[PDB]
Amino acid sequence: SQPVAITDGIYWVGAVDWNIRYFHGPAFSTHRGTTYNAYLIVDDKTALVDTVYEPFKEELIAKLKQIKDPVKLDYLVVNHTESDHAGAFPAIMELCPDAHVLCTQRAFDSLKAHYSHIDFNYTIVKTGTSVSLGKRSLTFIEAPMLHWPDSMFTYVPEEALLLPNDAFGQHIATSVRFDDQVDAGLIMDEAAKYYANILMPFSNLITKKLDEIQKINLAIKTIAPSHGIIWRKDPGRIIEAYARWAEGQGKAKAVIAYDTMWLSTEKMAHALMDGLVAGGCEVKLFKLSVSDRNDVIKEILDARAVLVGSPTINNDILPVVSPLLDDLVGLRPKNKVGLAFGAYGWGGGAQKILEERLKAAKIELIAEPGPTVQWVPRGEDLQRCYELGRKIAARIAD
Amino acid sequence: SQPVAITDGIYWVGAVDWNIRYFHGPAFSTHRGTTYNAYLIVDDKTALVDTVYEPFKEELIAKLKQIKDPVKLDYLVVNHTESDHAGAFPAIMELCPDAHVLCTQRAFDSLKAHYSHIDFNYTIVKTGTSVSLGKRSLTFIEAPMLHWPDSMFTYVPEEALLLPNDAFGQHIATSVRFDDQVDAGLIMDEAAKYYANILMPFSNLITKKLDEIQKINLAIKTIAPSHGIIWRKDPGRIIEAYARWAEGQGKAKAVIAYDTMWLSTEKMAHALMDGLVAGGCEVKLFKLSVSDRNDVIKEILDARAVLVGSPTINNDILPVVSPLLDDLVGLRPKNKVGLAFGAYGWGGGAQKILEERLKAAKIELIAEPGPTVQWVPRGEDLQRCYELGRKIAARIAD
Ligand SMILES: Cc1cc2nc3c(=O)[nH]c(=O)nc-3n(C[C@H](O)[C@H](O)[C@H](O)COP(=O)(O)O)c2cc1C
Ligand SMILES: Cc1cc2nc3c(=O)[nH]c(=O)nc-3n(C[C@H](O)[C@H](O)[C@H](O)COP(=O)(O)O)c2cc1C
Ligand SMILES: [Zn+2]
Ligand SMILES: [Zn+2]
Ligand SMILES: [Zn+2]
Ligand SMILES: [Zn+2]
Ligand SMILES: [Zn+2]
Ligand SMILES: [Zn+2]
Ligand SMILES: [Zn+2]
Ligand SMILES: [Zn+2]
Repeated sequence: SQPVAITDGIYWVGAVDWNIRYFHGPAFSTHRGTTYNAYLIVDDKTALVDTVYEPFKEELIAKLKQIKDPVKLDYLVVNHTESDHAGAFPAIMELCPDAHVLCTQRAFDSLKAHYSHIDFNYTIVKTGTSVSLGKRSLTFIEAPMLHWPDSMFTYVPEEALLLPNDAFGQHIATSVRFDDQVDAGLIMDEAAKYYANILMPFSNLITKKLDEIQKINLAIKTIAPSHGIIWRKDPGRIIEAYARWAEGQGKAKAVIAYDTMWLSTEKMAHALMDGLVAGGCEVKLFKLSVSDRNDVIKEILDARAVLVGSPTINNDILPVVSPLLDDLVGLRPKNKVGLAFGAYGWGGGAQKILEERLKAAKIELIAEPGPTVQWVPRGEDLQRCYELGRKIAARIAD
Repeated sequence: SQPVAITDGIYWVGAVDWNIRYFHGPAFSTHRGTTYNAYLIVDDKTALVDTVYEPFKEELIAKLKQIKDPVKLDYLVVNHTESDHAGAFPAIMELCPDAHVLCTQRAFDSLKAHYSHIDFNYTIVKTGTSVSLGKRSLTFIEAPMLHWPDSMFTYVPEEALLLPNDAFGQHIATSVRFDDQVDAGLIMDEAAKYYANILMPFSNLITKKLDEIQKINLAIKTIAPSHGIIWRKDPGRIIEAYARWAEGQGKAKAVIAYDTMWLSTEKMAHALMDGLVAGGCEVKLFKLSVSDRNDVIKEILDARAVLVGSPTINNDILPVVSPLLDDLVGLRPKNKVGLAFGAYGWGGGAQKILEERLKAAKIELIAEPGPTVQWVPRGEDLQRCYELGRKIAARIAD
């Protein structure tokens, strides 16, 4: 209910969404909810950075009024037009029709598309343009595809405060607002789940953007994302983390995702695992119909190997395995080795689909025609799987 | 615990599985459990038709012993070798090593593969062969791919009793054993869910098999499947039902499955529905992340149209939609008209994948380049969808 000061004149005025469990419709699971962060910069001219998910507009406005009641608002920065950030746009614009919109070109187009019965003063911004608010100013950095075509970061030079919007965020609901009030390991784990399921496809753009910011030699003292905790005590950790994850070097770890109807594919999954562990590799084993797809993807971010298994039903793969595959193809895991495996009763069929989808995900198969068994595995079948796991381990080496 | 008499000398000695909720691993959902039916025919020579899911072997044996204890068993018929029917094979074989196995060739192969440290006296049966037990006898009917390559039905002429194994079964747990002790509508609905998720791919084989049984002019007074209730009062209903379902004529019904992240694809789904209802069609609308895939498939059995929608995320379809698509490709719905639809933000990508998978399922698209919208639908976009639903309705005619 109460706004939170990041520093004098700069306040957090977002909303905490405790009960949300799924974001992007079904796409992302938020075991602990999330927050919609919006920032108010007070000065000779006051600016509001981003808004809030429509169902929480009241909270935004209520918090704005607690800072100054007849909400002033000279500028309204729109870093991103998804809906969790621009949903309260109409309400804000209705509250301050004179507010001046600062956004990218693609942003402006999206804004007219999603709302379009709303007129407003504006100025298309580009990397480098800067508006003054008086004592402080806000300069912009375009971030195309750093999630969306309209993405962009807002920087406040006078404070060395970066407002990346989605980048560097984590989906987690807390009544506490800063990284120094939360467990280091838990918040970094949420940050990894976030990156892995949303930013993985743009890892190359992440490094480029990190370098650009590196060259310009931007002084970042605090990072305030649009979701989750604000990195005020140690922005370096999250920046180094993004660099490591975007580089994609990985860790001597392997993730095995699979499912079975009668356990054969499972026994193969187990043999593969034993080989991988014997080869000195950490293994995470996921039976898909009982695991969370987003938690599996999070593990794959650091993995150097991805093994996916499934029996064949009606000449196709088991439907529970489909989500993970179509999700990998779209997420485009970087620098990963893989293997497909599974049982069958007569003609087979799942192995081709598995390898097809794994290659479409640009995952290099450690073996054309991966392990396959008819009905049940026998001693040598499991031995071969064990050797294969040992082979993958040798390659993931480290 | 107690065996149940179907008629003197013929007993049900299966097991009821009340707490099972997922069969075939993740594949089939059993909201109300299931049963594993096994039958004991007592005569000069006693025969046991099928066994039970391994975890319930003790129930089988306990029931056998209540009929006659030293378990006699001269013949052991194995109509099907999946594990829910042949899992207690070892235990039975160890209880009566002299038991004579009567099965198909493919069955025999499967049996040696799944067990193979178990020897037994046997005789490969073919359609028409018949063994005598004394007063009664059992004749066999091969039923390749009527689920499995090894499938076959067992017929007892003296009683006009058919023991189809999986065919005509329903996954439902009850303490009551016969169709006349259960609600006609509820049991027929379970039977439909069963057929749609398992037998749909073999509808052509179903009618051929039904005709062969028709020509031979077999007298069927009772049908005892390997799962669910025994059709003792009205086998005709279930046989007529299978005929109608296998035919695939359908009903003037349309099923719309989809999901969204921000509601645009949903608004399209709605428009399409209004057109279909206006055109005099019954509609079932399923938001996939909140519906049971097996229940959706069940509705498609009767439907003449299948509309699938999805936005595009990372140039791909939404992962929750993948299961239904890979499941339709394998199930091969017969004589269905379809359409793919969905929103997108810039490049799109889901529409291609949807149409590709829909065609792979041999579902005739009522429009290559199905309804697609960028960002949000506008008045004419919804009008167009409405017209399309109107068009499909016209074709689904009736
Ligand atoms: C409903 C059902 C459908 C099946 N369809 C096929 C099929 O089209 N092709 C095949 O080669 N095997 C098929 N099978 C056999 C399985 O692939 C085989 O039993 C395998 O051993 C099971 O693997 P799992 O123990 O890892 O679950 C099918 C089995 C079931 C129960
Ligand atoms: C994480 C995320 C990833 C996206 N990826 C793409 C993409 O690759 N291509 C595209 O054309 N649109 C993409 N979009 C935009 C959606 O397809 C678009 O917003 C659509 O309107 C959402 O449909 P809906 O309202 O039915 O959920 C993406 C949106 C989100 C939130
Ligand atoms: Zn409050
Ligand atoms: Zn509201
Ligand atoms: Zn106007
Ligand atoms: Zn082990
Ligand atoms: Zn009992
Ligand atoms: Zn047991
Ligand atoms: Zn042995
Ligand atoms: Zn309506």
